[PDB]
Amino acid sequence: GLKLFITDDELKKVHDFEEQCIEEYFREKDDRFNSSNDERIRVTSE
Amino acid sequence: QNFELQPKLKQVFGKGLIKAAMTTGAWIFTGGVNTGVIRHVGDALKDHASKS
Repeated sequence: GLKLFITDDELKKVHDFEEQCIEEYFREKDDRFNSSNDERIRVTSE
Repeated sequence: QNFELQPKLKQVFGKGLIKAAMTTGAWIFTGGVNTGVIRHVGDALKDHASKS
């Protein structure tokens, strides 16, 4: 069907894929906060 | 043996070793285990894997 039974080597492969994704997303997220105008204005103030 | 360095040394030597390894895609042979000179590159790579 639509479900794709996956064997254990691509099971770990989609896992370390997914670890990259979650880490890369968090990295970008916090980069957009530490590059936002609002931050710059404030960090300059303090 | 385990040692420590200066903090102003650790900012320059640490982050400059990291950007030696990003801008060209370098290889870094170390002594392997987390002792001394490898203890400083582990904290420098801790700075690497938080911002690059």
